[PDB]
Amino acid sequence: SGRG
Amino acid sequence: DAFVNRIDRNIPVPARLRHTPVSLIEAVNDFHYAMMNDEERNNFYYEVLKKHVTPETGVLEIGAGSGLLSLMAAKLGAKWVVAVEGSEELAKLARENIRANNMEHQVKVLHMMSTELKSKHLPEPPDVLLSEIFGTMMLGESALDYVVDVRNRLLKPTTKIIPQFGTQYAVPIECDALHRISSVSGWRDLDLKHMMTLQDTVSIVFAKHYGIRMNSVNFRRLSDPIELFRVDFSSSNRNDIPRRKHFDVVAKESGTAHAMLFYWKVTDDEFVMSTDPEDTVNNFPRDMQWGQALQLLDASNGPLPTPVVFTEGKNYNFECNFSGDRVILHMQLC
Amino acid sequence: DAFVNRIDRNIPVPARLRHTPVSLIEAVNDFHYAMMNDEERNNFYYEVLKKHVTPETGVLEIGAGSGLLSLMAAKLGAKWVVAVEGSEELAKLARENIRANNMEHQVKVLHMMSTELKSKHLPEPPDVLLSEIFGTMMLGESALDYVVDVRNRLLKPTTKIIPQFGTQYAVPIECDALHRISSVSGWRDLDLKHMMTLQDTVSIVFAKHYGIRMNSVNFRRLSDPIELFRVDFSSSNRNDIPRRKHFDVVAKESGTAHAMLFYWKVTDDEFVMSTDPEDTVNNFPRDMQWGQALQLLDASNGPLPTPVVFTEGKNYNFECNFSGDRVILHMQLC
Ligand SMILES: Nc1ncnc2c1ncn2[C@@H]1O[C@H](CSCC[C@H](N)C(=O)O)[C@@H](O)[C@H]1O
Ligand SMILES: Nc1ncnc2c1ncn2[C@@H]1O[C@H](CSCC[C@H](N)C(=O)O)[C@@H](O)[C@H]1O
Repeated sequence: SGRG
Repeated sequence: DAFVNRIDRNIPVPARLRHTPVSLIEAVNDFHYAMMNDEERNNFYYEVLKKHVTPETGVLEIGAGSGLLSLMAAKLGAKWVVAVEGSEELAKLARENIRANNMEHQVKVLHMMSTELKSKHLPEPPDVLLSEIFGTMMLGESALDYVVDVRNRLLKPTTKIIPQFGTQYAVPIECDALHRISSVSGWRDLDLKHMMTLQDTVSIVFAKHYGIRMNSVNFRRLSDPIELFRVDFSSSNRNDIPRRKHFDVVAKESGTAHAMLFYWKVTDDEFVMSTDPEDTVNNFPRDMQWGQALQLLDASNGPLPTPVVFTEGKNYNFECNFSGDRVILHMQLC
Repeated sequence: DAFVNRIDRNIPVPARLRHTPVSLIEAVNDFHYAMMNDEERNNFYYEVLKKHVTPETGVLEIGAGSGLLSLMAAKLGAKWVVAVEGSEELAKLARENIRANNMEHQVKVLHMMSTELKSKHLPEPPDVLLSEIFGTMMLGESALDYVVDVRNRLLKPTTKIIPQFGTQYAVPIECDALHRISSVSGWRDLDLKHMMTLQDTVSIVFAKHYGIRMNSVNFRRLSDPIELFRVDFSSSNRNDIPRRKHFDVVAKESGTAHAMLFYWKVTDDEFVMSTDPEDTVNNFPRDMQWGQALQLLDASNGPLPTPVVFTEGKNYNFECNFSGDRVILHMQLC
């Protein structure tokens, strides 16, 4: 779900 | 953890997919395509690199991925470019892209993490360090820690680090759409409020994970932006960010602060890369790859969560607690 | 496994969340709130129940959750209601809601899976069996399996099962927004084509996971809807659905079939519960809790994926392969  | 071993046997899997790690497939298909199609992110890197790359300058890139940024430095006439990439498959694919662009004599891709990179792997210290390993939280992929490791060991005092500055922000928001899918009261006369005992007012959650794009829904910012911290990638390190900070926020609007919204801005000279929803309105890919982060707000620690309510002009104190590695944080009304 | 055990020491966790399993917190915060605020879904169950619940009727529900549907049966005046909930903490919360609505005399909640439910746990066989355990894929949470097991063991010949019918649909779509975040060409004169090797044209992915709401983006349907299968919950069995089916699809439009879109319809009498985007334009919470599912389409099995391109009036043959439990499927152009 996107970044990290 | 091969993709084909994670799939029911009755379902066909094409050869190109069979043996690649399932986690790689997942990551690539979640954000890599969006990232590569963020034209403004690509333009940011190109324009900053254009100011520093001469035929005499060596370039080291951390985290090659598709090799795009490495290709840019070579396109700009760099003396040499070394890119490192932890994923074995992505490293293969980056070399294929390099050959497809006829820059095989200019760019070397090394399969390893940047921590394993040693001075013997480069012709000499690089004139430019290049990276794009920002998360939805700016430091969410440990960008500063990796840049710091390289900076301590392989660079020289004249090395240009791109990008140079980053700032992480928070702002309390009212957002009915978010509220609608993160809370419940009841249906008609039927009370369901005890489901609220489990409301997650601790975790940082990316807006994408809620299936929401902030630009697309109505939300009110209830104060001026709060600067959580600022970093200079050529001199800061993670311990420069205090484990606990306090912020005094004056309410500029009245309403319920359902959540804290988090976004950031990265700059180098005059150029800016921002994830503020107000800046990404016509950048769908950026919202899909970075988006913004959210944390639901609880006013106290009762058996049920308490809404944080703002009255315009009042001061509200938040305590910001960071994790040890500064990747995760939490904001609590005091 | 407790929430507090996965969180950095420096981040405060309220007592209400501390011991609860991180899987419960995640599921509840991701889907349960949206689910309970799906007002049309609640109305659907109330109106169907209203046709069958009398002061004489006993009601069994599978999957209590917050207790909402069991509370509805009680409100309509059921003689007795038993609900089973597999999560221990959710079971406790349902009991709390039941008390808050003064219905402790009518609704009992048992902590266990429906497969462990035995006739000794009930006053008598129920006149009504009730469940809402549908996924984004209709059968994605094993709805048919759990109902069948109960149907084999605990019911009587005149038991009404709610809801009665379900139909799973698929339709090929062109969607530029989806294409922009699921594929790459390059940036300016830099070719990145080889990243396409990892395009996941196998998995069923929820629209929500792509960060997109089908209602909010432009997409074209390229043929009439395809009925994958239909079920009658009072007589169908898993093996009624073949391990493999073929569908001959006629292109009603010319265009690129970027993906197969999957949605379903559940009915009982005149009442309908649909996840077709057209039917959820004004139902945000449904789109967040169920939404639709997508599968990216590859034409062949070469080193890079090949676009499926539809010419109007022509027909295209798809092989549908289902997993053993029918939870998963895959559409492949032949
Ligand atoms: N410390 C590190 N050393 C080597 N590779 C890293 C790394 N940290 C992250 N990566 C890899 O670097 C990539 C970052 S995302 C790719 C960005 C790339 N500059 C592009 O624009 O295409 C990921 O593929 C990840 O696998
Ligand atoms: N076979 C089964 N036996 C017992 N509980 C089940 C089950 N299958 C799913 N569940 C539980 O049932 C819940 C389904 S969510 C539906 C909740 C409730 N029926 C409502 O309408 O609001 C989940 O909490 C899950 O824990």
